[PDB]
Amino acid sequence: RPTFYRQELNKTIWEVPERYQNLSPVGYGSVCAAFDTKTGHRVAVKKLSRPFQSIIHAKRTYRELRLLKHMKHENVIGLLDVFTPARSLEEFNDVYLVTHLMGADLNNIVQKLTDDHVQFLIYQILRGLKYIHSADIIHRDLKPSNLAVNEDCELKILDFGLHTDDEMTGYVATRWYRAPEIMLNWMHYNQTVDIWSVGCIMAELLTGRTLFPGTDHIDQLKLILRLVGTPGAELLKKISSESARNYIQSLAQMPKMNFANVFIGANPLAVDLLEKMLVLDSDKRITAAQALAHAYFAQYHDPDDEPVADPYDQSFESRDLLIDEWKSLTYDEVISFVPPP
Ligand SMILES: [NH3+]Cc1ccccc1N1CCC(CO)CC1
Ligand SMILES: [NH3+]Cc1ccccc1N1CCC(CO)CC1
Ligand SMILES: [Cl-]
Ligand SMILES: [Cl-]
Ligand SMILES: [Cl-]
Ligand SMILES: [Cl-]
Ligand SMILES: [Cl-]
Ligand SMILES: [Cl-]
Ligand SMILES: [Mg+2]
Repeated sequence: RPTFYRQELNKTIWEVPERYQNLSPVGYGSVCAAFDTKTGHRVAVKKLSRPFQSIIHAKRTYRELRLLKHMKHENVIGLLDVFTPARSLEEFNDVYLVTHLMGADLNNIVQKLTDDHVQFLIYQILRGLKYIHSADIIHRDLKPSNLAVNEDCELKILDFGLHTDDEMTGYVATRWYRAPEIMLNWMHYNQTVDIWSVGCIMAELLTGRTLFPGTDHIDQLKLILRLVGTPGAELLKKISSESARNYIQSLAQMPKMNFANVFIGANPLAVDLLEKMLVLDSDKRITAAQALAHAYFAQYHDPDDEPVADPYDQSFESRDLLIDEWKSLTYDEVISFVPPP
């Protein structure tokens, strides 16, 4: 067990191992930047706020720790350390998570981007997604502010979806990248919702403009259906709510637009890929593994260097436990953590 030291920074007590120095507040928890003297990296240290206050919060704390401990891929955020100052389960109350400190996100770039930049950035998102989806994990919240990018144009996916009603209302970027079947609760969704988000991000890199900046859910749906067309009978059969089906059928029918006349002057191979991502019926969207083999990425695709994940057991999600049982499971995962090389 390392030696810990305590200090108050901006109304909160931080008790951390000596290896972490020069803590500086930066921003579910509070975050400080710090220098990790054991590894030489600048890191983000997050102190979770009230991690075990309710059953829902205790289970969410466990879910986040299990997910971050599993993610080991060049294009996905990983866990550098996790610690508690508690010496026993009986006094266990606080959880601290340590990751690499991220500078710019895709917004702080979306600069002057060549087609070669768009190829490389979208390739890396799909490479990370192939890995995430191979573990039957759905990210659910892909958008430019959840993508870290450095000076060398290298990219990492972060901030997995572990959002409320008010957060999704009105003219808000939190909703502009969401697939329509989850925005309006049409059906049980699956990993294909993430590919819809990649399509929205790719279109924005190519044009410099948000693809579907709706002023509310309904305005956004109208923008979407004007581009991709209104649904046919095949998709309508898959929407569970009779009211939602009734609303769809109240709209005048529209054909799918010509994407070459929307994305004027774009690489024809980029146009072709966008048509395969932005498909209304989620069953028919291209998958991440299929998209990596698309000719738009010929310059970067290497099927021997696009790895999949170890199997991931999510059976805990259907388990009904008490607060102190979720807390003990979390404690076990903190003390069994093994750092990366
Ligand atoms: N700067 C915008 C841009 C760059 C490249 C290709 C298309 C576009 N616009 C996208 C929106 C279109 C309106 O529907 C107008 C053109
Ligand atoms: N929001 C404008 C925009 C920005 C970039 C690229 C395409 C677009 N439109 C998206 C909406 C489409 C109809 O809804 C028309 C084209
Ligand atoms: Cl230490
Ligand atoms: Cl990382
Ligand atoms: Cl504690
Ligand atoms: Cl964003
Ligand atoms: Cl009609
Ligand atoms: Cl597992
Ligand atoms: Mg975020």
